Amino acid sequence: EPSPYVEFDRRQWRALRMSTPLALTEEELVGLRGLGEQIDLLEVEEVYLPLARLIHLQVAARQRLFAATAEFLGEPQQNPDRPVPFIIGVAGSVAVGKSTTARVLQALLARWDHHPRVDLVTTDGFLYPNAELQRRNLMHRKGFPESYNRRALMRFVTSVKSGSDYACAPVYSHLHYDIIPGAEQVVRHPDILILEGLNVLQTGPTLMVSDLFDFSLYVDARIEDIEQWYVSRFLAMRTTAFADPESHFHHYAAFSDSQAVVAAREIWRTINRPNLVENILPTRPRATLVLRKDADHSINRLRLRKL
Amino acid sequence: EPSPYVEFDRRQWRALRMSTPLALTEEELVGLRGLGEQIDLLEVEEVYLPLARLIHLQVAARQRLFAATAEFLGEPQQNPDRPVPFIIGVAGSVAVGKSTTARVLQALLARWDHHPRVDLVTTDGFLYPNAELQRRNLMHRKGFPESYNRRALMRFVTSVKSGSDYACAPVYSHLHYDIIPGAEQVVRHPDILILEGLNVLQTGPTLMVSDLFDFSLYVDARIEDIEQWYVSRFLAMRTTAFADPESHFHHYAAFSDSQAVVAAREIWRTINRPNLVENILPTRPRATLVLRKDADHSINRLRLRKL
Ligand SMILES: Nc1nc2c(ncn2[C@@H]2O[C@H](COP(=O)(O)OP(=O)(O)O)[C@@H](O)[C@H]2O)c(=O)[nH]1
Ligand SMILES: Nc1nc2c(ncn2[C@@H]2O[C@H](COP(=O)(O)OP(=O)(O)O)[C@@H](O)[C@H]2O)c(=O)[nH]1
Ligand SMILES: [Cl-]
Ligand SMILES: [Cl-]
Ligand SMILES: [Cl-]
Ligand SMILES: [Cl-]
Ligand SMILES: [Cl-]
Ligand SMILES: [Cl-]
Repeated sequence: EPSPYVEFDRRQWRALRMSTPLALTEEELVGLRGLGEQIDLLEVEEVYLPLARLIHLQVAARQRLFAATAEFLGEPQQNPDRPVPFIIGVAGSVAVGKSTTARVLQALLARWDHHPRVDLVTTDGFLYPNAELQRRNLMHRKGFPESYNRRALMRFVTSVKSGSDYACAPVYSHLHYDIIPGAEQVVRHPDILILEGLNVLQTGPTLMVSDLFDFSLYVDARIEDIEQWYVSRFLAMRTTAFADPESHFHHYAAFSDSQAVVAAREIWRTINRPNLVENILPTRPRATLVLRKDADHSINRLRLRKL
Repeated sequence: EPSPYVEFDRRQWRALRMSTPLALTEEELVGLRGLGEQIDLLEVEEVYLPLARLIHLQVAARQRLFAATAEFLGEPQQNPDRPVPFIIGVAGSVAVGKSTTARVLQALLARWDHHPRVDLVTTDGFLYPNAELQRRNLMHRKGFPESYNRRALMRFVTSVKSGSDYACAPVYSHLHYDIIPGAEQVVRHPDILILEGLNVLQTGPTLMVSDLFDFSLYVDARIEDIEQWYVSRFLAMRTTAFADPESHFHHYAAFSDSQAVVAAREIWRTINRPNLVENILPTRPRATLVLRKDADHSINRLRLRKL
């Protein structure tokens, strides 16, 4: 009974680092870490660095493939100041640390030998604005597939991978809880685009951004642990984000420990968890690499797709 | 507004033949042609031969990619008497000629310079037997996704692509209208496996054979034309297949032209068409190459995925 997958533990996996340089200081690592995330240089060393190696092995390999098609079409051939952008998806639950995995990966990859333009975009920017969600009645399904402008998102990534000189994404503000009027993120023919979001690995009756990925990561953990991380970060944000008077959730700053646990649980129960079960987890099987975290946020197992 | 696709017409496309040899005689082409199919050597020349070229460009390119991963894993490295099998999917409606496109392609590819072992398997063999369909109440959804043992099918293709020495598929008989007791098709580490079926490009909450494809074809035509081909082949089979007294549909041999048109229409309406609309067509957007046929079965346009 064979498998498209091979499973590792951290021991097996860290061996695959080989010679790979560590280009990141502890101060630099700190600026990439999100609230509640526990990544240290050791984890960067034994987990992210084999990963960065595998990826770099594959950027080269994946180029041969667009070369083959261009050759077939009798095409000019790729000027090497402009190869076909490598697209990396990063998926998983709210509160699972996608954010941190993606910023760390971006950092590691920009410190490779040409200094590649490595852009990072979250699908937050492609949420429908609140007014448009209100109209669709989805103000309580923010993060579900249908709360996104998937067409706009597909246009964006398609534009980039097809060699456009610039592409624009809108920009979301967690604080204001909405898309920002007039804000844009401009991506300019990067060598590597990392696209980070809940649902980026979804599939469906139309071509989607998952179909454009040259590599993808799914950041995994036990559902009970992720709820714990989510509730616990909710309590912590009473004195970071919710403390701001502009915070859309400023009213939560005052809640007691237990009032807050109640609130955070009800949101996990009504939104983030059903989304995780119904939409996100069903995409796990396609990910090139699943990074399984233990209750302490520590990546301890990995599942690679060999097929 | 760019696109993952590039569209051709037969003119544009036939130019991409370059030097490619034509290794097939008219007698040989005839034995690959299914009832009602109109393929001539010219179509093989201007349509199939560019296709065989593109594919062969990609077998090489796609090998670099499993090489990259094996290198990463610090693995032995592929002995060249046993590379990673290239998997080709062929999809589309009943009565659209998948059968013929796949047998022709198989033939063209086995006549390449090493003489590659090129196996061809239809998903017919992975239909649940009639007794098991009866029990599920699906005797009138033969061909719908749920009428297949998808697990068994995924095991089969996974086994092959992962380098197994042999793999077994069950075998379906159109005449007897069922899986054949005790029959097996044995596939032995081919260089190229072509997997042909209605739903082979489906996607879903688990890894599927579409996820293993290194290249895929969707054979397309206008829905009205495909119904015409289906009805018309139904009338023709009164004197070929239905004429056999063992034919499961022997009772149809007697029908008048118009009785037969009525019957064939009711089956198209109740089974094959809703399956085409609800399941098959929604997979078109993922195909590497769509081959669009005109009312005369002639492939006149093509849509390639460049991304
Ligand atoms: N201001 C604010 N920031 C939040 C809130 N929730 C999440 N964030 C920020 O959004 C980033 C993304 O978090 P999340 O959506 O859970 O994705 P994750 O990276 O997998 O944890 C996190 O680093 C948080 O800093 C919120 O309620 N208010
Ligand atoms: N004996 C028999 N053969 C059939 C029947 N329908 C289709 N076939 C055979 O099955 C092969 C597959 O046809 P179909 O399932 O429509 O796939 P296609 O290759 O895309 O036309 C065809 O070449 C026919 O020869 C049938 O009703 N009875
Ligand atoms: Cl989505
Ligand atoms: Cl998403
Ligand atoms: Cl809890
Ligand atoms: Cl299927
Ligand atoms: Cl199928
Ligand atoms: Cl008709």
